[PDB]
Amino acid sequence: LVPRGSHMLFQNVSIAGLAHIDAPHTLTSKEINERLQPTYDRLGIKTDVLGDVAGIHARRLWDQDVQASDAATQAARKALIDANIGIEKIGLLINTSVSRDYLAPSTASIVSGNLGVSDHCMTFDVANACLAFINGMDIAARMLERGEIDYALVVDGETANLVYEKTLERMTSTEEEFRNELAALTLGCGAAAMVMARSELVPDAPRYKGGVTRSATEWNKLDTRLLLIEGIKLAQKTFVAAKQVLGWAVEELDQFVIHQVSRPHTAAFVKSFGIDPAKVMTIFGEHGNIGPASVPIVLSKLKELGRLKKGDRIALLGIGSGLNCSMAEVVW
Amino acid sequence: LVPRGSHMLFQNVSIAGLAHIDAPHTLTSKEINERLQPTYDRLGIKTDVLGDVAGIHARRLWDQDVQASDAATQAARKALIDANIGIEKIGLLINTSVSRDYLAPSTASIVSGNLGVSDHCMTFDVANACLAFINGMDIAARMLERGEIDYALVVDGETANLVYEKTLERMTSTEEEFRNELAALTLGCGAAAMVMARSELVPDAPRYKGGVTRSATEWNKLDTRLLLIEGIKLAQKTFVAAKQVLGWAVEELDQFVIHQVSRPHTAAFVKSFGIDPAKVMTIFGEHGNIGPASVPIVLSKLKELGRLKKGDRIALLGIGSGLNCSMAEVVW
Ligand SMILES: C/C=C/C/C=C/CCC(=O)[C@@H](O)CC(N)=O
Ligand SMILES: C/C=C/C/C=C/CCC(=O)[C@@H](O)CC(N)=O
Ligand SMILES: [Mn+2]
Ligand SMILES: [Mn+2]
Repeated sequence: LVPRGSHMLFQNVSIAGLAHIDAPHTLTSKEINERLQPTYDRLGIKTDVLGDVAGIHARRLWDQDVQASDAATQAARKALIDANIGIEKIGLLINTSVSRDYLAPSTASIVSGNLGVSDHCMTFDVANACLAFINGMDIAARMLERGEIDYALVVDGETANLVYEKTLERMTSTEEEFRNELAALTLGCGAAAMVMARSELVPDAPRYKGGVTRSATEWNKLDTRLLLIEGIKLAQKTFVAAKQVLGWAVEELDQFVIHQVSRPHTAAFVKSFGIDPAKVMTIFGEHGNIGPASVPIVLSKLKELGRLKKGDRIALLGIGSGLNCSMAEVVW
Repeated sequence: LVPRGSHMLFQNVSIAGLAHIDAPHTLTSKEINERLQPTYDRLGIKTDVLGDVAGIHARRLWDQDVQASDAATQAARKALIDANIGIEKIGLLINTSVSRDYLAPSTASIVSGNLGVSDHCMTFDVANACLAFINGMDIAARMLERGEIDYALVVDGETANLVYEKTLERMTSTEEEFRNELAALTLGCGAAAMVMARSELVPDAPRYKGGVTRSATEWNKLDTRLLLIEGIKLAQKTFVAAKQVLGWAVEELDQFVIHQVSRPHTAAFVKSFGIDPAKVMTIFGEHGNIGPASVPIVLSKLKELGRLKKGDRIALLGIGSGLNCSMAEVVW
């Protein structure tokens, strides 16, 4: 009768399986810089912007012309293994990548066809910059909770190679334009997939509780000074919302799985919220920003390291273009 | 305890408001054909493929460089008026268009910012070719049903002008390639938006019951002979599913609001299912295929014509690239 925060949380939604794919090829910021040197020289800019301002030592790239759907499909096969279920069990497949094979059909229908889903399997893409994998989790969770389905896949493959190819070409003949282009050189490749399920079908798997979103769509035109200040302001509001629904206090969370934009942005965020940096696994310095796949890759890598115990409270969160901010909880 | 079809239907989800935007400019197939004549002549093809095979007399185009987000925003303003609510009430805004301003941020965040949504408003894009507006309705419905929100916007703006510009340029210097390009000349421009709400907040508005999806993702590579046969096979399965959940028999539905691909595809569909053509409003011959906006535009135009009575059972359905097929019901 009387609303309470906890009411909107999911009771019956679990994480059956989880996997990631590291893209194989290392591209160092040192090697990029040699290609950019002569235009560093010409513009008169003596600063290693990627290595010294962003904090990226390297990113991963695909070795071949991998489509988003291929990377997602690889990750999905691994996640099904992790969940020990066959594709016939999946009732929903949501693709959340920024990378996209086509305008139509959906990347999800391409991945679904690759995997061999059944005729009952609903499929579509969600796009929301860096936050879409959490949005896909929540969309799937609602359907699991209600019982419309028993198992869902949420998949995300990202490819940056053609971005890099083109960006590096376009900054080897203006400072204003050239500084805009440096930011694409912090992106990386990779994939992730998650099998979600109804909790009773999967007794004692990790629980997805759901979470909260706040937005500042007034800022949909985004600098980087401004992405940062407005982004932190938005996160603050969002943490209030998380307190009100999830009961969050920063000190009670065991791990923060955080979308990563750059070394200084992350530092600023963790400082502003008094987060312990030891609870913030980071892959940005050697993998770059994997867009919406960053959050589930980091979760999967935490899992694989044996970094988690039954009961551990894991915060999934990011700030995305929009601006949007989403915060959700997994209890391992 | 025992599942029944009706269980998954939404009980508490209504349609508060609905609007569409007709794009202003008429472009006749006669005028296109004069531009294509000399390449009709060169390839030796004497058939009016657009006028005589597709059945499109004209399509609507924008007069100016309208972005999808602008068209969606226009439609959304009209829908809020139709619902007699201000933007502050909206808790969710989903954009479903194929047309898209950017890779990031979402088109939805751009529309949200234009409208002035509150900081509590969740936003994202769903992409699923021609069926995404029904997918967006259902995603919103789940959140309305559970009470996470009270009012949602589902918006869709489409623009084909740059498609036309480029396609007409690219077929005025191979038959195989040229026939592939004729199909883009059946697309049209337009927009639609829908305000959904919790039924008690909106006593006696149209009810959204939800619906069903079946898929044939084996066919994500799609001819047109094959789009048709496999598409009808898929629709047949989907109608079985609709029977099992919604209780559908074709003769008990009052109106069929059907995504439209072409005159012969529609004819084939309606024949194959024994549908009465008088219950199938069509705008394709003068507006062309508006992609995922086609279904809500047709619904809105039915509304505006005074074509609906309290209690009327309206079938929303389409076949989309994937292949996917979705079928849902509104009770006016
Ligand atoms: C901590 C503050 C961060 C400011 C936000 C920047 C937006 C980041 C990006 O551009 C992408 O990496 C993620 C995204 N945009 O959705
Ligand atoms: C009635 C049979 C139809 C065959 C399906 C064709 C796909 C149609 C399209 O290409 C678009 O108009 C709609 C869509 N593809 O999602
Ligand atoms: Mn290599
Ligand atoms: Mn005009």
